[PDB]
Parts: sequence; structure tokens; C-alpha cells
Amino acid sequence: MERKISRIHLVSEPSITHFLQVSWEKTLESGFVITLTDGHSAWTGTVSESEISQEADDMAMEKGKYVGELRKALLSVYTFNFSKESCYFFFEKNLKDVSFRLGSFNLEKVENPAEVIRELICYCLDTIAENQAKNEHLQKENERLLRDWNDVQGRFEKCVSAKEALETDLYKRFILVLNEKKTKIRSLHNKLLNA
Amino acid sequence: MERKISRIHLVSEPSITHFLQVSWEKTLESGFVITLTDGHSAWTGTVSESEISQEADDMAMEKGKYVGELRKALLSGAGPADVYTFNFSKESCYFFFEKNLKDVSFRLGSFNLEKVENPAEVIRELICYCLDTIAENQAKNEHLQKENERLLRDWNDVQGRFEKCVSAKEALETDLYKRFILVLNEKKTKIRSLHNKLLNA
Amino acid sequence: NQLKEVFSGIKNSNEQTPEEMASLIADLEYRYSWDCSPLSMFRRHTVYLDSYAVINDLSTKNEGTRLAIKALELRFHGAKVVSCLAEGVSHVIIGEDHSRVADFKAFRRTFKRKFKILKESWVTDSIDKCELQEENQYLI
Repeated sequence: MERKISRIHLVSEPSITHFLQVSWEKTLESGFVITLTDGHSAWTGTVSESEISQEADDMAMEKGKYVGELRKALLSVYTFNFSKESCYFFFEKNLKDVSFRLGSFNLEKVENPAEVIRELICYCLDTIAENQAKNEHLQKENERLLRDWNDVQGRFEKCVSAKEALETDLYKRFILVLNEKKTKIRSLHNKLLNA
Repeated sequence: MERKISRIHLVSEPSITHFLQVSWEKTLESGFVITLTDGHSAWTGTVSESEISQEADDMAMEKGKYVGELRKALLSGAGPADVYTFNFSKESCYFFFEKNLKDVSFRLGSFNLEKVENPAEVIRELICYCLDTIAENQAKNEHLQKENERLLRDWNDVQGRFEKCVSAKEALETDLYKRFILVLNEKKTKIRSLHNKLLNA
Repeated sequence: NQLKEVFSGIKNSNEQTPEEMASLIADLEYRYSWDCSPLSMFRRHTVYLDSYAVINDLSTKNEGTRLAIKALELRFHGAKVVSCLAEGVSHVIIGEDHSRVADFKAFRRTFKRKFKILKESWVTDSIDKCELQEENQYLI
């Protein structure tokens, strides 16, 4: 049961802001409960699966970019207009010197502005709290990741240094032993030539 | 400039959540403007520094300590043992707020209020602000997740590799010593050849 | 088994000609085939590493990346890691940030001997299989 809220305006009253509340069940595609308010009166609509899918049958085009343009318009160029008495709401995608209709709702108002406001911000301040808690968590998690990361680097280097020591221990002048057998070869060969 | 809004319930309205908004400049002692609402109507009042001085001194507490208390009460700095309680009459536009210990209420302060003529406008402002606030934390959490991902990858990678390196480090020396002893015995072959020849001559 | 403690009992095993060593290591590798081993399969490779936000700016370092471990691996596997993209470079390795790949290609046109540009997995695949994987699948 999901929900989103966005600041909006209407050209019918261009000078004031408005706030669109959407609340859907597990998907925008499954229909939703829309709610509009200026802050003083309650306005709401319910459009479910069958008709929201019939939307992108009415203008013949894919539900994919249709719902994409909705969520770009509804879920934060698009223009919104609403009339209170007819309770008719519509919005349209505006392009460069051309315009084509996107969607329209005939909502139905509700009695009770205070509560919808109240719950809305209930949710909001809840949501922030959620956010910060998660943030704290993930912060702890990844700092832990980091200090293991670094300590692994350190033990890497100590292992490498042991490796380097072992390398030198046997080659660079440790093979002087082979050189000693080499000197014995030379001494024996030269003594052979001299005796 | 600090703002702080708080979901409250007046005793007169158990089922109505009221919302206490506080705005002040880093310091509640200097003075603040207060706004209360319940989704249909809103009210506003004002308190000054000297009002807080007078309140804190009619207390007979150090000002500042009473300010910390106020931070607890109005800016939601209250703890689990803290039980403040709020009372307001919309008819009289008079607020006061209290503290519950010893099974008894104990009032902290009290404000002259006034109903606002434009509830919806202060409401839009508050909630636009709040929307912004939530969205910020949202974005932050997103980023945080991304780097959590990156680090969790890196940790596994380096751990496995360090183990493999330790394995090879233990493997090396026998390779080396077989490599040596082979040539060394061959040189001993040559040694014995030339040495028998020298002893013979 | 016997050379274990025998080496450690050596009186100061830093015995003779122990200082001028640059030419007297490759010869040791060359003469005694130190180069025929997996831990030296990058012996004859020049590698410049993209750990600098600015090419050839030594203190535009992007340290803390996993490229630092690649530097360890290359060196440990015999690569000679260089901090300057001079005319003696044969390979350049790119990490996640492709912000300088265009600069490397443009800078490559000036070179008499041209370096290759590779992804990270070339060495890792090279190291993990103990055998040189070829660069052409790791190009760019």
C-alpha cells in the first residue's frame, strides 16, 4: 500500500501552490487513491486497474511511456487544471509549439480537510525518521567494510614483505654457494692443466 | 535560523493531532514565533527573550537550564522519562504547557495566541518545507547505499586474494629448492669428474 | 630441509657487492631464468596506472581505489610500475573512471612506440590462471 505526495499548481489559480496525494496498492498500475488539496478543502479520486489500463487504450499508445509520462507529471512540460464545482481535473503534455492530451480525472471531493493534512504530514515526518535511521545504519555498515578493507591491505603488505625476504634469502648472493662449486670447478680444472 | 515542528495532541482534543511549529535563530532563549494548527485552522503567537527571563526567574532556575527544558518540551527534545502536556483554548487563544512528575502536572509556560486569518497559507509553507526535508534524506540514503555496495564488493575481493597469496608464499620455497638441488647435483657430477682426474694426475 | 636454518646462521648475509644492484638483478633474472615463473610473467611489461586525476601529475592521486591492489599484483608478478607516462611505456590500465581515455588515445599519437590500453581484468585473469592472458580482449 504505497503513496506519494507532490507540490503542484493549477493554471485556474496560477498564483497558489497545490499538493497532489497519490496512494496506490503495490503498483501505480493496480489503481490508486488520488487526493488533491489547496490546504482548505478535501478532494479525492479513485481510479483502479481496469480504467487506468483503459487509459492507454483510449489514446491507443503503450502503457509503458503512458505511465512514465504520468509519473513524470503526477509523481514530480506538464500543465494541470482543476475545476472545483465540476470536480474535473485534467493535465496535458506540452511540447515545443504542439500539445497533446495526457490524462484527465473526474474526482469527487471529501468532507474532511484537517485529517488528510494531518495524516499527510504524519507520514512525512515518519518518513524522514525512517530515512535517517537507515542512513545511520548504512553508515555504520560501510565504515566497518572500510576498516576491514584497510586491515586486509596491511596484512597483505606484511605477507608481501615476508615474501620479499624469502626471495632475497636464496638468490641474489645466496647462490654464491653454486658459485663456490663453480670455484671448485675452476680450481680443479686449472690444477689439472698444471698437473 | 532554526525551524522545528512538532506533532502534538491537546488534552481538549485527544483524537486531533495538533502540530507545534517553532522558528528561532539558533537559540530559543532569544525569542521565537509559534504556530499551532489542526488541519482545518491555525493559530500563531510570539514570545520574547525577556519573557523567558521572567519565566525562568519566577521559576527560580538558571535561565538556559529552563531553555534546555524548553528544547525538550517544544523542540521534541523530551526523553522517555519526560512527559510534557499541552493545553490550549481556541476560544481564548491562550496556550500553556506543563510537565508531569509526581503523578501531578506542573506547568512550564503559557502564551497569548491569536487565530491566523490565512491558515491554508502557513500550511502550504510548512508542508512544502517538509516535503523538501524528506526528499533530502531520501537522496542521501540512496548514495549511502551505493557506497555500501562498493565496499562490500571490495572486502570479499581482497580477502580471497590475500588468502591465495599466503598459499603461494607457502608454495614457493620447495619450487626454489628443487630447482637448485638439480643443478647442484649436476655440478657435483662435474666436480667428481675433475677431482678424480686431478687425483689421477 | 637443511638450508632452512643454515641460511639464517649465515654471518651477515649481505656479503659481497651488495649496493649497485639495478643492472645486477636483471642479469640474475636473465642468467638464471628468474623470468620463467608465474610471479614474473609481467617482468617485461611497462604499466602506467590511471590512479591520477591528471595524467603525469603525481599528486592528483586517486588513492583508496582497488587499482592500488592491482599495483601490488603487477609488481609482485614482476611488472615494473611507473608513475609517469613517458616514451618508455607499453601498457596503460584503466579502472572504473573512463574520464581520461580520450586523453590517453590523443597522447598515444605522439609516441614512437605505442602503448596498449587495457582493462583491469587482464592482469587478474592473467594472475588467477597463473598464465598471461592476451591483451586484445582487454583493449580499451
